[PDB]
Amino acid sequence: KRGWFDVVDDWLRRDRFVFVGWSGLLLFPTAYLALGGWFTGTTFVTSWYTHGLASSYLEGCNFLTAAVSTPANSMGHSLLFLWGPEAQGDFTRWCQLGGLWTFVALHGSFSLIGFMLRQFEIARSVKIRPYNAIAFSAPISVFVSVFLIYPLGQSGWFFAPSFGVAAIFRFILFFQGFHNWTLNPFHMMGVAGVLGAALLCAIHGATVENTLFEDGDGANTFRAFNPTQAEETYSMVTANRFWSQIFGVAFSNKRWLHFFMLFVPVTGLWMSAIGVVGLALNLRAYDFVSQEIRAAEDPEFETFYTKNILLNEGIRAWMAAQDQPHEKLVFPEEVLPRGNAL
Amino acid sequence: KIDISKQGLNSIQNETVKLNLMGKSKTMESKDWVDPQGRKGKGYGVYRFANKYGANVDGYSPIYTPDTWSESGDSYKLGTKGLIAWAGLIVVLLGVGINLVISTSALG
Amino acid sequence: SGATGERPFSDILTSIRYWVIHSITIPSLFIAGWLFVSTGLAYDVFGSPRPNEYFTEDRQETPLITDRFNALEQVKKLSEV
Amino acid sequence: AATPSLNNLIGSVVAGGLVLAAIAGAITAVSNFDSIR
Amino acid sequence: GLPWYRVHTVVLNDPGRLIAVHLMHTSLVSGWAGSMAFYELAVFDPSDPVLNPMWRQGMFVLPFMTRLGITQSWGGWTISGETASNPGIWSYEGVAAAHIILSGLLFAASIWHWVYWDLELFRDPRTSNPALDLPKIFGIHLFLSGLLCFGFGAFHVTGLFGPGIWVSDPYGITGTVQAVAPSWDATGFDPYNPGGISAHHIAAGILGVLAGLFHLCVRPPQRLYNGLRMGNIETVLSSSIAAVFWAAFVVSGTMWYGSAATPIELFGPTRYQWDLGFFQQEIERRVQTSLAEGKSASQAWAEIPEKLAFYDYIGNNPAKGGLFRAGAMNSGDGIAVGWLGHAVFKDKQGNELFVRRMPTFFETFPVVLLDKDGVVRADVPFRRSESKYSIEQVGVSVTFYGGELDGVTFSDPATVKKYARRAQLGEIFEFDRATLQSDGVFRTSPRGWFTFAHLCFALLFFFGHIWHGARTIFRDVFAGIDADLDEQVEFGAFLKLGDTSTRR
Amino acid sequence: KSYTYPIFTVRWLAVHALAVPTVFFLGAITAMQFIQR
Amino acid sequence: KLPEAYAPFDPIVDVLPVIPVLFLLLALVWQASVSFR
Amino acid sequence: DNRFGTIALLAVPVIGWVLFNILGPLQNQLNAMS
Amino acid sequence: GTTGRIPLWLVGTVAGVAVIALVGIFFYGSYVGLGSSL
Amino acid sequence: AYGDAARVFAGNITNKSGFIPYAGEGFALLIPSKWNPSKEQDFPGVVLRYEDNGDAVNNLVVLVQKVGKNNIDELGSPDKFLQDNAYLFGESAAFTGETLSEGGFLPNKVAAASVLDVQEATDKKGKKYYKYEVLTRSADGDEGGRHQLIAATVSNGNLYLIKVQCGDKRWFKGAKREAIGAWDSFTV
Ligand code: CLA
Ligand code: CLA
Ligand code: CLA
Ligand SMILES: CCCCCCCCCCCCCCCC(=O)OC[C@H](COP(=O)(O)OC[C@@H](O)CO)OC(=O)CCCCCCCCCCCCCCC
Ligand SMILES: CC1=C(/C=C/C(C)=C/C=C/C(C)=C/C=C/C=C(C)/C=C/C=C(C)/C=C/C2=C(C)CCCC2(C)C)C(C)(C)CCC1
Ligand SMILES: [Fe+2]
Repeated sequence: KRGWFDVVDDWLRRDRFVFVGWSGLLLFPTAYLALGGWFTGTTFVTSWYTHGLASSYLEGCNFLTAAVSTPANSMGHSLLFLWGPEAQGDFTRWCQLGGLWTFVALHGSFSLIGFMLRQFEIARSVKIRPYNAIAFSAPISVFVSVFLIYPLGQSGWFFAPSFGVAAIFRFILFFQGFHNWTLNPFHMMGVAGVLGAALLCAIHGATVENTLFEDGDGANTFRAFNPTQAEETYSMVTANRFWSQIFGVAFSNKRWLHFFMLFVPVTGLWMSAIGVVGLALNLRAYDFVSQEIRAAEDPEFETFYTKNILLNEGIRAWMAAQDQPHEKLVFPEEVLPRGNAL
Repeated sequence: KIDISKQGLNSIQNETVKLNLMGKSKTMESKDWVDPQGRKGKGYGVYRFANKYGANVDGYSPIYTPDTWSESGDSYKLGTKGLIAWAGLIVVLLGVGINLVISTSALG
Repeated sequence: SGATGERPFSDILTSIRYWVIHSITIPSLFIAGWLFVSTGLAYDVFGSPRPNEYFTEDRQETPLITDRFNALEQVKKLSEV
Repeated sequence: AATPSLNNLIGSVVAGGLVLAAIAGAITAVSNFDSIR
Repeated sequence: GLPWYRVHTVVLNDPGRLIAVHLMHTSLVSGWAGSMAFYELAVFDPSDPVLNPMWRQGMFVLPFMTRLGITQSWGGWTISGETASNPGIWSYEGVAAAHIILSGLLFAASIWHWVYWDLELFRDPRTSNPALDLPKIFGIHLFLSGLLCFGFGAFHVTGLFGPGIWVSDPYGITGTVQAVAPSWDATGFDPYNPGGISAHHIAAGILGVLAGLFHLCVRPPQRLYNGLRMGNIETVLSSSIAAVFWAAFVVSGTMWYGSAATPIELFGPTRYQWDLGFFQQEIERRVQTSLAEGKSASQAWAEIPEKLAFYDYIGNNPAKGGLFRAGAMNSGDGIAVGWLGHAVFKDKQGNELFVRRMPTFFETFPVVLLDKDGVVRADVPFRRSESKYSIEQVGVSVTFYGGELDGVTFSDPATVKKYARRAQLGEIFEFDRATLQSDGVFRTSPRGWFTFAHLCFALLFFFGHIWHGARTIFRDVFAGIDADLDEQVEFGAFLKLGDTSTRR
Repeated sequence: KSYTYPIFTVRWLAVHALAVPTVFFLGAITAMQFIQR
Repeated sequence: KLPEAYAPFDPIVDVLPVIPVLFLLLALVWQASVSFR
Repeated sequence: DNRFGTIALLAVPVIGWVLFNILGPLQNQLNAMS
Repeated sequence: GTTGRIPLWLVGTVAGVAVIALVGIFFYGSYVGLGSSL
Repeated sequence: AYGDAARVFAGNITNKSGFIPYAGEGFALLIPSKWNPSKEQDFPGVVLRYEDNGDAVNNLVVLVQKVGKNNIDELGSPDKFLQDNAYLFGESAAFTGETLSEGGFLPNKVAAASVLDVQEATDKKGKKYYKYEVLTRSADGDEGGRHQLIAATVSNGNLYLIKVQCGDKRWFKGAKREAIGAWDSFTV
């Protein structure tokens, strides 16, 4: 006698092998298409007419160099639907126009929403706190700023990161040469977050494993544990005294330690996301003007910053001709900045 | 507490595999047992808090429980009739598959 | 622990019926993938150039899409063999 | 004065509804066919 | 003890002091607006509206006052450059003073609504506990929003009773505050049609009033009330934070891409006008038409407005600045003094060369001169050892048409290189780098700064939606989870997750 | 004592939604290894 | 190359050096056969 | 033309074989839940 | 019918060999045909 | 749909010669496979330019200029012809200062072209070719110098001149084959 919502809710939230839930209605369709779009694009779809490159296994690329490349810059920020004014219903021409990138980017962005809603959905059902969903906001902020916000501030989707291994590497090296992204204080906070989180993961895992209580007679200490055991498996007091005498400071609160393990990585990605938002507008921390004034006036003042500035000039000049074919940059070799010999 | 008899490991053919999947070792429970490295045991088994909780993590959540398997899976229902048809179908499809691969290639 | 009502994978992957059924289904999907490429259908469906189709007598350089609302017409001319 | 781009936008909205209707229809059918209690 | 990040949660269930706390932010925000306007008026130079506009002086709130109709100052000057005619109360100084006076009044009201928190108004008549009927309050405060939205578009923007809004010509040459008429057809949804603004705020105002009436009369569904936790005020915070970051993304997009609500005469050009050659195409078109009238190239270029040429300078591009290159665009490349005229580069044989303009993506860009068909003909070589295109061996000369250097021609390679470097930046202007000691590095306009600020706020406020949104739904487990939960969390114990009545 | 399980379930669709296309793609990529320029 | 007398046996030599890495896998499959006892 | 046909024709022996081995127990599942 | 079960370790071994064979073919194709620089 | 099948189990590469025959107006040559056409026009009369995909230093250019004579000898001796066309190797006109610190170069000079081979071959048809091999070095030391291969001939009052240049670093690494192969394929 239950209504549609109740009868459907019963089926969606059934405790099966792979939980579906209400958010699965949004996650699984979009996530499958984003996965399928990437695998299809890296296997058969070319980037010959968008970037002048081969980016599929069928064209001869391998896992490292295959990618689902962005549309041509002339497309601007066109959403590039299968039915849009570009590639009007023609599937094969849609693939040749780079429309598969916006397909993966859009259905992929809604999959991230669906997965984060899934974390809320399951946590409410299991009756626990929603801190895993809050932790997942950081990867979403990275995806939203890097794959959506940054190209939207630039000329078009062409400058978004293409979905591939080497394509991401080109995107990375583009940011050094054109944005000096290493010098940005927001990637610096992002690096500290990621490196700090990797440190915490390793240091906490090792500390627990080396302060374990003897709860068995076997050398294999993995078996001497029960998920329902009330006693702690490792000595926090020994762990605390160890790091107090080795490092000078140690965690004394188990709850604080695990929250810190969550705060460092999330805060890092969020800070890094702010910096990429700034690069979307070319609002970059490219240079220190005081040193540039000093260097120009004094031809003997050199720092590692000025050396990097010259490296960026080399990256921009030797990469623009092929990385930006829409600009039609024909640079004669004499005009390219080149050092002695080499 | 946990009952090891209702964990689905009761039909393991090998006793050692049955004990390993149960997280139990009668050999290590004795106080005169000696490690391969020469260390003598302290009287605990694989897990000291067992009995208090009923079992270790191995017995708490096994990943290989043949008791819960379907009995229909122990035998192929079609029997020799199906296998002969399966064997014949394999040969026919293998020949077609090879011919299709050869025909649709620049070979020769 | 416990189980969610599905048949254990170990049971299915050890049963004779599964291998009798998947000794044809999995091989057939592989051969279909092989024929999808060998018959040239992969090139035609997704438009990737054949190894002898990247350049033409008219165009000896990389293509460039320089139009948005006429991109469908333009990419046809660039892809013309 | 409906341009062909406008027609496809309307067609996409209708197609989106059909996809949603197909999803809801399948879920409601299975939910009713496979009901608890 | 209460953590430092939960201190302002004491007014969570105190409607009297929640108003007082919200009156204090309101007092500060209006206090900032008044303070910011007075500062800007103390630094703004209105002498040169064409070559020293507002957007080149780092003015942030001045364009927003000008956008709605404030154009005159008590000092006697007008933003257009004409002389003031009885400015009245609503000047730049008057509006600044009004936001300041309002700040003091809201400060006083905040003290009152804080001391007298225990009002019978905030008491539930059924339980006598402090409560707010949020579904009804929303209807009240939405009806006011619809009413105020309608009046702004029907009287203020429309011009029936009000000044109108700033409307500019497509190329930002001639822009004034005009009364715009609503455009009710499809062109009302053109972002660059100012008539859509009046039509929107009228129609959305009408629907806002009617929605306010509905949300004032019809009680929320029971199922929706529990699902959205409408009895919890933190639900309103989650949805408001969601709505405000939606609006921040939209308002950043229309600022970066341009619209009728962000005129380039007030906020500066957009980066896409330089990329797409929006101003350069117009300048060449006007020169070409004058050449069609049999006018000399020297006199055809002299006809080009200096304001139009100034837009064709890459230093006015909002995508050429830096995150920490603080200050006004005048502080970066100097104060524009005058146009030097169009520089046409000629080969020794007489063929005309064009300097490849610098794309926005490049901090530095090689200077290369192209002919009509796009072939490289000359450039400044980096390797001056076996060069084949150096302007010395091509004999490139530069002649200026219009502007200050009209008629003057340079042939020595040093000056030709100097102006070739200037030519890739667009039009060539003379800048004064002595008054403010400009460094020489470009800066972003208020268009760039507004976009960056409200994009960063929009991204940070998404986390606010998630956090405050997860707080209201998961309020019962904020201090921790229940002790005994294992039976419910078991895999396969129940057919439906959580539901204990669906035991397998 | 006796366990009878359903053959086709949500898990079945998930396994085949990913396995079927993968085996096809693996066959296609294997065919590409023998293509000569 | 090998001496001419050993030429027919060249293909066997071409696969010999990979045998030692097979012993690592042989130990793994040996442990799998005994159910990793 | 018929390139997609040929490939799709591989399904006819495949589906027939799977049905030859799963139809029975599939009906058992259908009846149990219906 | 025919009673019996395929041993799990045998399934892993054959599947493991097939995966290794598939990877080897991919590495073989890295040196021949398309993408080999030859 | 083209309908052509993939070259699975082909066994033969379409073109493994490393060169792609090119036919122009009154001339022909074998362009290296890896080189891409270039829109750059370094000199007057350029009708063809291909640069290497890897390094832009390795390029070939074919010039057709209206000399008006009928034989290459009518343009002078092989030594005289090369001196009259020294603009092909570039110029130092941009650098006009004086210097004494360029090791291995004459005073106030930063570049130097060293002529290694000056031969005067004749075509199988009979057309005489003035072939030249010159290594140009610079104070920058770029590529360790550049090898310039020049073959010129006068046909129909036109001077057909091919210039294949290759950086020294690429020359002794294997690019010599492509350069010499293209330089010895130029026929007018
Ligand atoms: C829940 C699953 C889901 C979701 C969220 C999306 C979401 C999206 N898809 Mg996708 N798609 C899906 C499933 C899904 N898809 C499936 C199952 C398939 C088949 C395999 C596809 C195949 C597909 C293709 C081929 C493409 C997309 C595209 C898109 C993007 C834009 C298309 C769009 O929404 O325009 C339309 C907007 C709407 C339909 C809004 C819907 C609002 C409701 C339904 C209105 C109700 C209509 C009803 C009749 C009332 C009438 C109102 C009246 C005023 C007319 C978008 C982000 C395009 C893309 O990738 O961009 C590059 C594209 O080309 N999808
Ligand atoms: C009588 C009251 C009053 C008046 C006439 C003004 C007038 C003005 N203010 Mg001020 N202000 C006021 C009160 C007032 N203010 C108060 C109480 C505060 C404290 C919060 C402020 C804080 C403030 C600041 C910080 C600033 C101003 C500024 C300005 C000037 C430009 C306004 C503008 O263009 O922004 C545009 C206004 C908007 C874009 C409002 C957008 C409305 C949003 C999008 C609502 C949408 C959601 C809505 C609920 C949808 C539902 C309804 C719908 C369904 C119908 C202008 C002269 C600016 C200035 O120039 O500095 C001097 C400036 O920066 N004011
Ligand atoms: C959305 C808010 C907003 C926006 C868009 C702007 C925009 C602008 N303001 Mg401004 N302003 C604001 C709020 C805002 N303001 C507020 C709230 C105040 C009160 C403090 C001021 C007070 C103010 C003054 C006094 C001046 C401006 C000026 C300007 C203009 C120059 C921009 C600039 O150089 O900033 C530069 C920004 C930076 C250099 C860094 C941005 C902040 C970073 C990214 C955050 C990093 C965290 C923090 C800095 C870490 C601190 C470390 C510690 C060592 C300091 C510009 C158009 C200047 C102007 O042009 O005069 C007309 C001017 O002098 N503003
Ligand atoms: C013998 C050689 C010593 C090696 C050097 C060790 C350096 C010690 C550095 C610790 C100082 C930081 C104090 C943290 C503040 C503090 O003392 O908190 C003390 C805190 C103890 O927390 P509790 O467990 O007591 O928490 C209980 C609750 O009340 C929490 O609020 O310890 C930690 O949080 C562990 C993290 C230590 C890791 C610190 C991060 C690395 C330091 C970064 C230094 C920056 C570089 C500066 C260069 C200029
Ligand atoms: C009482 C009263 C009075 C007076 C009043 C007044 C005097 C008012 C004003 C007040 C004021 C005068 C206010 C102001 C305020 C300010 C503000 C509120 C600001 C703040 C800032 C901020 C918040 C920022 C932050 C940041 C930075 C620093 C950096 C970057 C980033 C950012 C931007 C974020 C009167 C006479 C009327 C009478 C009646 C009574
Ligand atoms: Fe832990």
